[PDB]
Amino acid sequence: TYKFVNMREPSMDMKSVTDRAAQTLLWTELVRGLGMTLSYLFREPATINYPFEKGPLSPRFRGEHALRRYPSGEERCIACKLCEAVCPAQAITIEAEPRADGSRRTTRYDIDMTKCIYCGFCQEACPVDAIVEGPNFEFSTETHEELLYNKEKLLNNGDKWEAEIAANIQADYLYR
Amino acid sequence: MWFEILPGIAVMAACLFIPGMATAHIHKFTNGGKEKRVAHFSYQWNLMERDRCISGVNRYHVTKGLENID
Amino acid sequence: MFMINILSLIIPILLAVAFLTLVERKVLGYMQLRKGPNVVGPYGLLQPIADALKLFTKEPLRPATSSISMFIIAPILALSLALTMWVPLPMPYPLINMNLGVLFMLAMSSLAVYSILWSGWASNSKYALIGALRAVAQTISYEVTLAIILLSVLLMNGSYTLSTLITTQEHIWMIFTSWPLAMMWFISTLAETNRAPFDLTEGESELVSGFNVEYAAGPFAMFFMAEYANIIMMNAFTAILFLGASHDPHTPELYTINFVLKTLALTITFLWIRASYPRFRYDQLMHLLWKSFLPLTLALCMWHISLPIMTASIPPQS
Amino acid sequence: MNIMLTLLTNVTLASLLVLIAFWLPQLNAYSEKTSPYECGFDPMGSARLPFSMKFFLVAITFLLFDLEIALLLPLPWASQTNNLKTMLTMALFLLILLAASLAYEWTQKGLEWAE
Amino acid sequence: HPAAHGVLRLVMELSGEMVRKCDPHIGLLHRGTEKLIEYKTYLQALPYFDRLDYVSMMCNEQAYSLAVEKLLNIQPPPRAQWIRVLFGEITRLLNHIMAVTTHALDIGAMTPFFWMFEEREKMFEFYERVSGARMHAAYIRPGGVHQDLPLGLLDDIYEFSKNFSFRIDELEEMLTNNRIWRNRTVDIGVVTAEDALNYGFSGVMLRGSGIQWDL
Amino acid sequence: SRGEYVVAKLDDLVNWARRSSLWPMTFGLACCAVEMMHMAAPRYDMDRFGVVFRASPRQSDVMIVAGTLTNKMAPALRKVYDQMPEPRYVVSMGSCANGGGYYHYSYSVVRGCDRIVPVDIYVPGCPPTAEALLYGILQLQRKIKREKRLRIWYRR
Amino acid sequence: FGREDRFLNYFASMRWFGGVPLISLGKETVKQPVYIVDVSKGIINAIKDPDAKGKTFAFVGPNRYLLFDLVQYIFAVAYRPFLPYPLPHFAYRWVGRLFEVSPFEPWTTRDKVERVHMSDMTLPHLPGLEDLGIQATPLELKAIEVLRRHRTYRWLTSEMEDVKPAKTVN
Amino acid sequence: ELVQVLRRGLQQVSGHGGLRGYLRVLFRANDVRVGTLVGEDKYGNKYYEDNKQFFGRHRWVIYTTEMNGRDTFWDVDGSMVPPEWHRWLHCMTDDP
Ligand SMILES: COC1=C(OC)C(=O)C(C/C=C(\C)CC/C=C(\C)CC/C=C(\C)CC/C=C(\C)CC/C=C(\C)CC/C=C(\C)CC/C=C(\C)CC/C=C(/C)CC/C=C(\C)CCC=C(C)C)=C(C)C1=O
Ligand SMILES: CCCCCCCCCCCCCCCCCC(=O)OC[C@H](COP(=O)([O-])OCC[N+](C)(C)C)OC(=O)CCCCCCCCCCCCCCCCC
Ligand SMILES: CCCCCCCCCCCCCCCCCC(=O)OC[C@H](COP(=O)([O-])OCC[N+](C)(C)C)OC(=O)CCCCCCCCCCCCCCCCC
Ligand SMILES: CCCCCCCCCCCCCCCCCC(=O)OC[C@H](COP(=O)([O-])OCC[N+](C)(C)C)OC(=O)CCCCCCCCCCCCCCCCC
Ligand SMILES: CCCCCCCCCCCCCCCCCC(=O)OC[C@H](COP(=O)([O-])OCC[N+](C)(C)C)OC(=O)CCCCCCCCCCCCCCCCC
Ligand SMILES: CCCCCCCCCCCCCCCCC[C@@H](O)O[C@H](CO[C@H](O)CCCCCCCCCCCCCCC)COP(=O)(O)OCC[N+](C)(C)C
Ligand SMILES: CCCCCCCCCCCCCCCCC[C@@H](O)O[C@H](CO[C@H](O)CCCCCCCCCCCCCCC)COP(=O)(O)OCC[N+](C)(C)C
Ligand SMILES: CCCCCCCC/C=C/CCCCCCCC(=O)OC[C@H](COP(=O)(O)OCCN)OC(=O)CCCCCCC/C=C/CCCCCCCC
Ligand SMILES: CCCCCCCC/C=C\CCCCCCCC(=O)O[C@H](COC(=O)CCCCCCC/C=C/CCCCCCCC)COP(=O)(O)OCCN
Ligand SMILES: CN(C)C(=N)NC(=N)N
Ligand code: SF4
Ligand code: SF4
Ligand code: SF4
Repeated sequence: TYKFVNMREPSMDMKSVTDRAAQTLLWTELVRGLGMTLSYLFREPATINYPFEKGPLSPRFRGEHALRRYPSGEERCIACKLCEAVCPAQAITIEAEPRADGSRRTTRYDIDMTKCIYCGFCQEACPVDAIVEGPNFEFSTETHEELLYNKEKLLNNGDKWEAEIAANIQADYLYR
Repeated sequence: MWFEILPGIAVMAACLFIPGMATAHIHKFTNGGKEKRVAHFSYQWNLMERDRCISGVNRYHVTKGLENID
Repeated sequence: MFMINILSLIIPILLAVAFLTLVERKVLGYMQLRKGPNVVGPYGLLQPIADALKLFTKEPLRPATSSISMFIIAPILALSLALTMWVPLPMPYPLINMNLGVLFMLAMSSLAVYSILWSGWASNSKYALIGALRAVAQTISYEVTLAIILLSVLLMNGSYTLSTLITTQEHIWMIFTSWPLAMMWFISTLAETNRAPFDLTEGESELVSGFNVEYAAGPFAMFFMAEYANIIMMNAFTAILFLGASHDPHTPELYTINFVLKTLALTITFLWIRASYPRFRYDQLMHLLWKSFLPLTLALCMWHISLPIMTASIPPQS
Repeated sequence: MNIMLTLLTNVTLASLLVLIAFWLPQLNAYSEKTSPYECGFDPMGSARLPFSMKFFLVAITFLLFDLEIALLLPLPWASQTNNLKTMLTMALFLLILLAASLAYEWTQKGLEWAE
Repeated sequence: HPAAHGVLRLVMELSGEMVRKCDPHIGLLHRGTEKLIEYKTYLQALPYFDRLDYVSMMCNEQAYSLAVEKLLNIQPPPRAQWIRVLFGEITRLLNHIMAVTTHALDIGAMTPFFWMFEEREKMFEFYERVSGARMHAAYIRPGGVHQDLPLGLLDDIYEFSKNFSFRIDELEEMLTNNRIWRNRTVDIGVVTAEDALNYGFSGVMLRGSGIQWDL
Repeated sequence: SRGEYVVAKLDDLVNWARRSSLWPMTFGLACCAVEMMHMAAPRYDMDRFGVVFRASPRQSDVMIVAGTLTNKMAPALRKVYDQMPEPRYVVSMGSCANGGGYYHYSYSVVRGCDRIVPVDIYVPGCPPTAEALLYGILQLQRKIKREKRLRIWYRR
Repeated sequence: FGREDRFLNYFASMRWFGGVPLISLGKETVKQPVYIVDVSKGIINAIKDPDAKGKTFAFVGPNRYLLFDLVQYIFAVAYRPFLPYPLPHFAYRWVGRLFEVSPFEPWTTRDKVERVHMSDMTLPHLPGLEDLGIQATPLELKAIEVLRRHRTYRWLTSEMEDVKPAKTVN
Repeated sequence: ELVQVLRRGLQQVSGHGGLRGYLRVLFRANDVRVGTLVGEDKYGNKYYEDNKQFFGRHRWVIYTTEMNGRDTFWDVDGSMVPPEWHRWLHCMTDDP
């Protein structure tokens, strides 16, 4: 079905004509708009007091990346390159080799945060929950080179944010 | 809330008080504590000139009366 | 002592202009559900000072194609006339008591038009030229209507002296006498000061900053100060002309307080209108004044010529 | 005298503000910074080329009506005359002729901008 | 230019202020999305569709998902389809708020922009709760949707939808019967139905011309 | 020393005004400009901090490069940057301005606006949230606070 | 000489002080300026040249000009009215001493006046840009880059070949 | 009533520990609201809650005046919050 948005004709009785003439000569709808703006003036503003107040976020939020560890301290990443394969933006670079104890571990794990589109495919494709997109979003830098993270930086991020990362993954892992 | 607009309006009002009050005070200061004489016409100007002449101090606002006629 | 009086008239006006900028930002913020400046100082009280310092410590550039002499003169003319418009205003005592205080206002406003035209032309850019010509059309329409409305209302007064306006409004308000002329006068003052819905000389949506697109740093701040001083001065003139405060010769501070309160009310109404309405098209602005205001203005001028005669209420000449 | 002093004070203050603006800050000028502004691209033509005015007739009518209001301005003093009937007749005559001019132009389409 | 949406170069011939011709110059935001999509796979090409019309993001995602599912010969489940339709309508509300308020801002009104953008902020919160991204969700995918809704989302969407008609009413109080708005918008850019159909217009363009068509 | 103290106080005054009155140019290229609108919106009111959008580059202090810079747009971006009078700052917002972004390996895109203009702050994200952009603006303000132009000049 | 140089801008900014003061009217000074891009290219090639390790080069332009001819050409390219007048050396030194009291960057100094009056030496024994593989760019090809900024709007769009080259002293 | 509003303002003045504390919070936080103290971290940041305020403004933080080795009396970042209070403040959970 459909409806007409503008198809009505005004009534031509003398009362209606006088009302329209009064609206023309006395700016009734203009004063009505003034009243609406005044009502908003006396309402309460919706502004939060940043940086002392922060907007709501969810466990699913995708912010800065991090590399996680098992409770033993061992790295979760096994250098399987599934994140590198799935990355839409080709922002992950990975190189691996057997460790001194024979483990399958990475020697290079880079993420270009200026190429990353923060889509979260890498943490969907990770089979061991190693790479995650943490809750941090305030990490703007002063030089471009500081945004080209490497393995040491990502492990530092994981160590700094592990508590919150663990809590978010616990909250949201039953939807996955 | 909306009452945080008031201090700016208060400052602007305080700024707008200064010109008029200053003009009134300076008018009374330079005219012997009285209103500055309005001379919109030649008659009023001639009255001011005569007041200057009779004062003896070359100031129209120094008013003289019966103690001066006798 | 007169130089001290001139300074006492100038400096408070500039301070009021800065805090009018702050007040407009905060009023618009609260009408738009925001807060406006509240970080720079207590309730954003140092915001105008920060902006003024930034503008006058920034670099001003002269465009390679500009005519430098009239590029510089235009802000000087604008600010000088903005400061000059205040000298005949009685609050309750004018700095300069003129027999024809109203014609002086009209002449100085018509002169202050040319700052926009010369800044737009001397800038030598297409957007500046478009803003200048929008100013030409706007001045055409508002000028004719303003002159007729002032003639009628001052015809209810008896002369062109603003102190005589105070004496006339001793008992009631000219707005109670002549509210239709009051409405048309308010709209014409909006068009004259280039305020929304008539901010067409500097229309950000159509032109990138209009006539002062090429102005930077200090010379831009001078245009801003001139515009806001004109806003306050026109609201002060409207308050004196239509909302007459009571005057006590022995305590003139009461008139000053009443005058300031009425002026602030009208200025905040200007800000309210800017928040509330869209922008006109300048051809529609020309058609509004000529085809709607001018006929009613001429009819009301005839009515207000005839009314004192037919009722034997002709005001005294002095 | 006082008005001359006031005008001198205002002009001097504005000129001092311009002088401070153009001499206090650090200046760096080069041909790209001082180029004319046209939204990021170069202007095709010149800003000094003729710019058609679609309201050329309204401007001439404005000249004539401006001098009409110049005629009308001395009315407040004209109301103090003993010949009130003659004064009222001539005032209404001028206003009616102004209305007639407006009506003639409006009906003959002088108020419509050129296309 | 404020009214050029950032990357439009309109080369206009003006006689005074009358427009003699409009010569749009586009390509200032041409990236090569189609070439890149050729180089990506079907899952890797979905965010490209997120970033095409960055005001109706789940709508672009839905179009891509419908196409890929049609070629794959599969069917999304009913709950996935209902989530898709619900978020398509939420996205339509977001887009229409943006369109109307930006149009009014170009005309000269700004307070409706601010009010309806607070509403847009709440709908962004819904997006972020389902997806983790405020605008580029990448949530609707070929085969259904990526994840399921959290356990308060429907109640919060109900609250928002319950309180939104008043916002539309306040927006209409400032524009619909405003004589300045009507002078600016009435009899401007009139397009006939035959011209719309030949030129290939779709949506509100056709429906304003009077054509009874909706996909 | 007296002169050292005076120049320190003077540049503190000059830096305070510049950091407290920031006037970005209205310059948005792509989806990142919607998050800039939401920073302007009531929830994170930017005008509260003293940050006001101006249309003319001559009256702008900050350029927020928000969106993908293409080869057909790079001359225009450089032109408006040049027409900004000094002191002037650049904040590159989002992946497309920081580096290539999703469009890094493309024939039509400039891999970072820092190839065209000097960038002062880099805000990462696709798009950065309004809070992230606000954090970048405050970081820019703190960077302005550390400028010592008069202190360098006095010892120069 | 280049866009940000002192040389052409020093001579072209003297239009503010009425005429152009020249010592001996600039008839006793011979100068061959060099282009900034040639200088930088030579500096780069000296790094890459393995047989320039412990050497001394002289970077000079192709053409030698008298100072009067050079300044007259500068003003012709800038389209400014050239009104040169003689100024005795002691008076010019006094003027230069006046301008060097500036706390900021001075407009001119006494040593600047001495360097301007001094003729450029001829050192045929030292290697040069040709020896580093650089063909020196004549001033007549790059002067309009620097001096077009100093033109007025009346003359901004004038082309490069519109001004006849100055007389050289070779 | 205006009297109630003024009394609540005076309570806010007295709720921060004298006029000096009120001015300090006004100048370094631009707000003078008073809420219950949820807790305090090891760096000195204090965390307050007020459920009567609308969502978004019901939790806030007063940053410390010295974190690590930086004098943070005026320059306060949004990144000064440790991750647990970061989660609490951004409302990813209801449990402090
Ligand atoms: C490009 O796409 C995009 C869009 O699409 C275009 C968008 O929409 C958006 C989203 C953005 C929006 C929707 C923004 C739209 C919002 C609006 C249109 C409304 C917002 C409000 C404004 C724009 C208002 C702007 C106002 C401004 C900037 C004014 C600020 C300027 C000033 C304050 C400077 C002028 C004032 C001055 C110079 C003050 C001077 C005062 C003096 C000199 C007085 C002092 C005088 C003296 C003599 C000093 C001495 C005094 C003494 C000694 C007295 C002291 C004595 C004592 C006793 C104290 C985005 C992100 C986008 O990307
Ligand atoms: C010492 C000062 C030296 C510099 C002076 C510079 C003056 C420049 C303007 C000259 C013309 C105006 C003054 C004329 C002489 C005084 C007239 C007089 O006595 O008036 C009394 C009259 C008195 O008003 P009255 O009408 O009530 O007079 C009758 C009542 N009695 C007789 C009792 C006084 O003043 C006026 O009427 C005011 C009229 C002012 C008209 C000004 C016109 C020119 C405006 C130029 C604006 C320039 C702006 C700056 C531009 C800068 C650009 C870079
Ligand atoms: C079609 C409708 C036409 C309506 C026409 C009237 C529009 C009036 C618009 C008023 C705008 C005011 C803006 C500034 C506010 C300042 C506030 C302030 O200081 O107020 C204190 C001020 C007091 O300061 P005051 O001294 O200025 O007031 C008296 C001024 N005298 C006596 C010198 C004229 O006003 C009052 O308290 C009284 C105001 C009215 C004074 C006039 C006499 C009484 C008239 C009564 C009959 C009214 C009939 C119409 C009523 C209904 C109209 C719809
Ligand atoms: C509000 C309206 C009226 C406004 C009036 C003025 C408001 C501001 C007052 C404080 C200004 C403080 C000085 C800022 C100067 C500009 C900074 C600058 O260019 O720095 C870069 C330059 C850097 O120089 P440099 O030599 O290092 O740089 C060489 C060039 N580059 C950059 C290419 C390497 O600073 C200077 O040159 C310093 C000059 C001296 C600074 C102090 C002198 C002014 C003192 C002002 C006192 C107040 C009274 C006089 C002023 C007028 C008011 C009456
Ligand atoms: C023209 C106006 C006259 C009336 C003035 C009334 C008072 C004005 C009060 C406002 C002052 C505004 C300036 C504020 C900034 C303060 C710094 C300043 O002014 O710096 C200026 C300039 C600054 O040079 P600058 O151009 O490098 O400054 C840029 C600004 N800084 C660096 C501060 C950021 O200072 C000087 O010039 C002083 C150094 C010595 C110069 C000696 C010049 C000699 C005279 C000139 C002509 C010589 C040839 C004559 C030929 C014919 C002879 C017969
Ligand atoms: C009828 C009565 C006359 C009325 C006249 C009206 C004039 C109004 C003038 C403006 C008044 C309002 C502005 C001042 C309010 C804020 C003052 C104070 O709260 O601000 C403090 C700062 O004080 C300001 O400096 C006060 C400035 C007052 C002078 C400016 C107002 C007039 C503008 C033009 C002045 C020109 C002359 C220059 C005078 C210095 C900030 O506190 P804090 O966060 O802790 O700063 C610490 C930083 N430290 C540690 C480095 C110091
Ligand atoms: C309009 C006419 C003006 C004419 C010119 C007169 C100028 C009048 C002087 C104006 C002074 C304004 C003072 C500003 C007070 C600064 C407020 C305080 O907050 O600043 C702190 C200190 O700032 C600087 O350290 C000092 C700036 C002010 C001191 C300037 C020097 C003293 C001014 C006197 C002039 C100098 C002359 C000295 C002798 C030559 C830093 O705080 P900030 O980080 O931002 O706030 C962030 C917001 N938070 C808190 C919520 C996070
Ligand atoms: C005073 C006017 C007479 C002067 C005659 C001079 C020579 C003729 C040159 C023309 C000048 C006057 C032209 C005015 C009328 C021309 C316009 C016209 O034709 O129509 C008038 C137009 C009618 O509308 P439509 O034609 O239907 O168009 C609408 C279509 N939908 O409206 C009018 O009638 C306005 C006419 C003038 C308005 C003033 C009326 C004057 C009445 C007062 C009496 C004047 C007596 C003068 C002495 C005054 C003593 C107090
Ligand atoms: C006893 C006999 C007495 C004889 C006198 C009788 C007169 C009383 C009755 C007549 C009075 C009529 C009022 C006169 C003003 C009418 C102006 C007008 O023409 O109305 C509008 C024009 O006015 C406007 O449109 C206003 C646009 C700008 C509005 C933006 C600001 C207005 C909102 C602020 C309210 C202003 C309040 C004024 C306060 C004044 C304080 C001093 C008509 O134009 P259109 O609708 O476009 O159609 C005409 C062609 N079809
Ligand atoms: C730049 N963008 C994305 C806009 N929507 N711009 C606009 N002026 N409406
Ligand atoms: S979030 Fe997406 S673009 Fe970023 S590294 Fe992970 S897969 Fe690549
Ligand atoms: S998908 Fe996970 S385990 Fe595999 S290489 Fe990437 S981060 Fe390592
Ligand atoms: S970084 Fe992401 S959100 Fe920003 S312009 Fe590029 S694609 Fe759009």
